[PDB]
Amino acid sequence: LESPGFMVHKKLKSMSQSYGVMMTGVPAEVLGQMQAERSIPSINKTGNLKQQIAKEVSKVCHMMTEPTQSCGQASNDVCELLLGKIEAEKFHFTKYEALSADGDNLKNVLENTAPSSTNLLIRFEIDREDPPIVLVKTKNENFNPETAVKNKIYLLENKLYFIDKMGNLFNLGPGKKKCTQLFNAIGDSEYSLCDEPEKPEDFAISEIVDIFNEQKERFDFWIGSHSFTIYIPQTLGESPRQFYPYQAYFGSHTLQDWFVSDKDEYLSRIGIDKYIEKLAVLGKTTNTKERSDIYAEFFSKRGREAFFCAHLNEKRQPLRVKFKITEINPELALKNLQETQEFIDTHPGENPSDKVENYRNRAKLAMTEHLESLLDI
Repeated sequence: LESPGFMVHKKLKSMSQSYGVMMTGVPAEVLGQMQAERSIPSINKTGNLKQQIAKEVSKVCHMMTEPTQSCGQASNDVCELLLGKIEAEKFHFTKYEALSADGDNLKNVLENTAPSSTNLLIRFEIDREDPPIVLVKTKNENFNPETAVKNKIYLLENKLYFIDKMGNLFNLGPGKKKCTQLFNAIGDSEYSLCDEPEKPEDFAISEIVDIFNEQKERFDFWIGSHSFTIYIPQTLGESPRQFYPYQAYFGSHTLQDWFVSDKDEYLSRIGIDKYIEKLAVLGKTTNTKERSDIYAEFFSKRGREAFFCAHLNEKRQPLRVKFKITEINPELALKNLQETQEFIDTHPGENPSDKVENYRNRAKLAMTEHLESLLDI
């Protein structure tokens, strides 16, 4: 006997293992048309249209068969199944809460809920602190704020700008005489913002770093790094409470790969408390080795834990762990899972893999035709 809440997990996992991308419930023709519209800006109207259409369809079709599911898309898919559209939107505008340094605030919410009578969905976001590291000196001409590389400081003859991660332009304060003074004290080669100054150039770069650091408050250097959810279904009786983490990782594995690999069950055995503690260590530590190892253990494709964050992929920047939590109505979630299953059942195909191939073919056809129509082929 399994609680309805657990059946939500069992059906979600099984369906994802079998049907992969069809999980979204988006009709193949809609998906293909969205891919076509996404490709349109890449197609130069002056050029060979038939050729570029064939190239864009091939790119997208390659990606269908590669791990190109973002972690946020997987989380949004889990939230919509379990919550339904209206409540998942509400959940999206709920504010994230920062995990306390030991994860007490999260554990407390779990201890304040009865394992028998509640079904919990937690959504996590991991941010990394990514301040600028390079100063670019440039003339006013050839400096265009719309096209310039984000997350850098730019020194002009008359201005000192910081473009942040969003491409927002921040004037850092100095007047024209201060900037023209700084412009001339530096040489001809981008320059580092991270390194006892001796050359007159070293003192001007050091000035710009001080100017920048004074107003750190104006800026947000944190950037989303990873996203995942955890589902904690209601238990039966005195059965111990169990969690399951769900995720995709763009470029490494999809949510289907996750579930096929059973890493959700593998991490589940760690226990929700020991899992929260390690998340808290991940956000609190200053140790790169410890940061990389926890990150790889929790978030890598199964079997790559030893090198996912090794060498160049070391997590050398401070991380931050945020969460939001809601309750789940299992019968609503089961209704949504069943509606998605009926959507899947309508695709021709004897095996799940046949239906996925049917879906992909239909998306490709729909993209080709929409791209031809839009470009008038």
